[PDB]
Amino acid sequence: QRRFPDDFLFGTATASYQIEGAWDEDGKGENIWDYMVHNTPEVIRDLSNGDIAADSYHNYKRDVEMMRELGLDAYRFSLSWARILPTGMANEVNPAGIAFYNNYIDEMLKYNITPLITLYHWDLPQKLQELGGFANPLISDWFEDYARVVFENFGDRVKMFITFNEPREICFEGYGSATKAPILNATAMGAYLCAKNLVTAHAKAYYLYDREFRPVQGGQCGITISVNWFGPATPTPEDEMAAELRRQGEWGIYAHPIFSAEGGFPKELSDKIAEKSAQQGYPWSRLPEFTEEEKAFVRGTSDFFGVNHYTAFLVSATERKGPYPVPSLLDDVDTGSWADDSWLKSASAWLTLAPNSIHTALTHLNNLYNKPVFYITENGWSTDESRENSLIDDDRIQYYRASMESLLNCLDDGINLKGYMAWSLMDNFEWMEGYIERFGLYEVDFSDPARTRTPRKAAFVYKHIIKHRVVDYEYEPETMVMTIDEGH
Amino acid sequence: QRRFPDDFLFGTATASYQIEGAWDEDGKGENIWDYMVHNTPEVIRDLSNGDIAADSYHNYKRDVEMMRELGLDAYRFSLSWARILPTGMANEVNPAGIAFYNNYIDEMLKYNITPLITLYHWDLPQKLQELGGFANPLISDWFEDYARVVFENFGDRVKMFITFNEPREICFEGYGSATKAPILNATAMGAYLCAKNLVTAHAKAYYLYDREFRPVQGGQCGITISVNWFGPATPTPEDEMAAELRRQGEWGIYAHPIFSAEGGFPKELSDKIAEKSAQQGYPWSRLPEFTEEEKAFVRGTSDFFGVNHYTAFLVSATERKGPYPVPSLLDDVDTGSWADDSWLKSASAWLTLAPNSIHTALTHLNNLYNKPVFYITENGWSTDESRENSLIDDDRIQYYRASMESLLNCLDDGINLKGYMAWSLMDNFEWMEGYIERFGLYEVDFSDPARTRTPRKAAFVYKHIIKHRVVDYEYEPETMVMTIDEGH
Ligand SMILES: *[C@@H]1O[C@H](CO)[C@@H](O[C@@H]2O[C@H](CO)[C@@H](O)[C@H](O)[C@H]2NC(C)=O)[C@H](O)[C@H]1NC(C)=O
Ligand SMILES: *[C@@H]1O[C@H](CO)[C@@H](O[C@@H]2O[C@H](CO)[C@@H](O)[C@H](O)[C@H]2NC(C)=O)[C@H](O)[C@H]1NC(C)=O
Repeated sequence: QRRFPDDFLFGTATASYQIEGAWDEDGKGENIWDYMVHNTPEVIRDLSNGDIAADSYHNYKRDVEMMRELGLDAYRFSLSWARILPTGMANEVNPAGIAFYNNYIDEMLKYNITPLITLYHWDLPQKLQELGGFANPLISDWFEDYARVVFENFGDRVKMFITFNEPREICFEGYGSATKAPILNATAMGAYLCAKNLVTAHAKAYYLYDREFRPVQGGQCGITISVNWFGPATPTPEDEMAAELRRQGEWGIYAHPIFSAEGGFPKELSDKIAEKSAQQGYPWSRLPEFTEEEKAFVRGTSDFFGVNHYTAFLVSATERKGPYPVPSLLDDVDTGSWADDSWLKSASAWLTLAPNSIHTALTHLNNLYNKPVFYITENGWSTDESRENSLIDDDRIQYYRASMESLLNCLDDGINLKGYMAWSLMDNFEWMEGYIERFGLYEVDFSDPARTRTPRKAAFVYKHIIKHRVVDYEYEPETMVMTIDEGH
Repeated sequence: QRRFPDDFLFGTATASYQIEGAWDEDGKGENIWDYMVHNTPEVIRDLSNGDIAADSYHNYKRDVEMMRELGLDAYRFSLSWARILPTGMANEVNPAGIAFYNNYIDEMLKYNITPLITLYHWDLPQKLQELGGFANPLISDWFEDYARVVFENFGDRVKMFITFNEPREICFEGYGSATKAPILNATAMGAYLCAKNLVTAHAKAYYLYDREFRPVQGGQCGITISVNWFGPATPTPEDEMAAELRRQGEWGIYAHPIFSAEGGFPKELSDKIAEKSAQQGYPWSRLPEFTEEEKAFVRGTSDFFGVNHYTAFLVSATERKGPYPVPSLLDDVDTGSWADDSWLKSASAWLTLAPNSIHTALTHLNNLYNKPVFYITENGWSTDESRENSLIDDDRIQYYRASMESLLNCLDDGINLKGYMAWSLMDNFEWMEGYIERFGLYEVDFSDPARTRTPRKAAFVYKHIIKHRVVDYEYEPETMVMTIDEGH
């Protein structure tokens, strides 16, 4: 039997806007999601919002009770910048926001669950957005100041910080298009400008931690990037090339500056954007090139490579290029992309069960970026909220076991992989998709004001994998009621 | 009797959004006023907008005919950034946009009227505002690119450029509160952030002009700043000190970096902000102090001091302090201000006929900033739309004649004043006041599709002053019909 080492960290992950609720309580400022869903509710598919969500603001002791039921080693959550600094700036630190996170953290440590904190998981204060947000290079400073408040208030107890979660979803989807707040839809340059400012913010936050808190606190600071596998649709030179560009456009622009030896943006995509910008009449490249000291400043600034990974894609230089805006990043990249029709489908169009996809992605990164320290910070499966017998999720179980096998392949290739976090502990507000797509190991009842969390079959399977450290394909729980085991 | 020398440039001024109309014609992009008024029309007192305005886009030939009738030496108008560059960036230069400004200009020159062009008079493309506008340091570079296009296209014929009209109205009113688009109301630091970015954009446009255009074109590049006189309410050290600080807050903040010997922001106001910011718990000052390199970059970057001046105010250290937001610019300044109640009142609350105010403001500047070249780029009087017999404007006559006397006092004092531009050639969209407050020498019928222009009595008085170069207090126009005197 292949076995997970005892020290391998199993957890789950959530994000503040998706679970907390209490959106205008105890002095919390308005964020870009609050702003969007209140002004244009129609952008959410089921017309719902995160005003209450899973109400973790009030129900955090139950959340920890659920982590214990699972036997988790660690839990990854995010901090709401506007709950902590309602104006966005560090002149006003909200003590109710700080008390809550201290309460949640302290509850975790009481039962020996390791906290992993993400500083930014998509909920910028609306007041900062008014000033340009991630399009404004001053975001580096605002973020540095926020990171100080976070490290000094929580760093005594929390030893693993993530600056940003999924830059692509921040930059491309939020600034370069209309699929995430703040739906700026600045297709020509938004994504690239955001990219540059975000990785510079990261770097500043990193040097702060390294300079002013690491010596006393002894933790680590990193970043998480979404790295799905993108491979060539046909084993052809032109599709090998298309896939390479697609990777650079999907995650290379964010990872390269931080994790490459030389720094800056990926070279191939950079030349193609430059060519495109000139043909289009811009007196410079829509992709701002790094100066040599900017490259130096940003590279080397991560203690680990956090990887959010779900799936795989086939990429074609010619086929099935859905009409993209011009100019735009996906037009710059110039490729079509899709799932193999045989791969198991979830309730989310982009999400399929691609066999061994974690191992494929990490092997590529491990060779490309000089064998860094890896954590899988998100991986999971969506099911439709309308499903009959929604607590019985054999498809989710299938997906988790396949991810586990792929994690075990990574370990027997000597990839320095230290942990896995399932997305998500419980159902939550799934951005533009609202409550239609459910990722929880625990189901939440969003009609019920107590927001009762009930374990799905897969919660028991994950519990079983964590405890036994192997995947037993014959395991099915006899009872669907959770207990906490001894020592947890 | 005193006399204006023959070389004195008499003209009038207008701004693009206030007169042009054609707000979405011929590829023109959305600007911040289009956006504000179409999304929240109620912010305009009379529920008006500039969709059509005086329709100068179509009526420009009649506009020039009106300059001829007045016998103007010169005409100051603004260029619409979004009409020229619909996306805000220099990739697409809108040909119908350029053609319109080339037609307007070539018509002025055909009848020997000198064009003075303002690059920015408050109509930022909405696409650039989405990225933060003047809150975003990258505005410097966007503006420089826009300026290149302006100097390239029009500098062969236009030898006088003004970068920005009235930085206070842009920054304080627009970003620091809710009285101008884009009504961001970022009271704590919006004004100060904008201030820094605007004087930096100015300086870049200036060095661009100086290096790449001036040697061939032989023109000048300047800025216009609103400098109303602010004097002490009582002859007291406390009210002297209050008046100085108020001057620094209203205009010094914008003028000092560009026009003083040392550069940077004014010292007294800066220490005051740093003190307030410290006791408000900010980790730095809300006024970003210039580095030594920044101070040298921005200082010395104007060929003349364009002055918008209308009136004067009395200032107290203790009395009549309106309710100011905390933090804010007026709260940092911490003064009360009001017009002397004995002065003649116009249809605008802020605007009174303060006797000899031009001379008082300019004398102060002349001594403060070492004898620069001055133009009065705006000066004028407001009357109510509803006024009975709106073509008879003896109060306007009084204002203008007092202004002429004040200019002659300046010339007699040896102040290097080169010209005067009356606001405005015609009635136009008066921002938040719509068409309620009328400033025109010519009245416009805004319910008429042809937007007929008809001269007020004041048009005949101004025409007389330009012809004979003296103020005749006994002169009263014979006719209400206007003609072009030969030689014009
Ligand atoms: C976001 O911006 C894009 C690009 O400006 C818009 O997409 C286009 O709009 C027209 C009209 O709908 C389409 O026919 C074109 O295919 C697109 N234009 C270009 C230049 O590629 C899109 O509509 C905007 N989205 C939202 C939600 O406002
Ligand atoms: C712009 O911001 C100002 C300053 O915050 C707002 O003025 C006040 O509004 C709040 C309401 O929460 C009051 O409690 C304060 O007392 C007000 N300040 C003053 C000086 O009276 C104002 O509401 C905002 N303007 C908008 C949104 O148009």
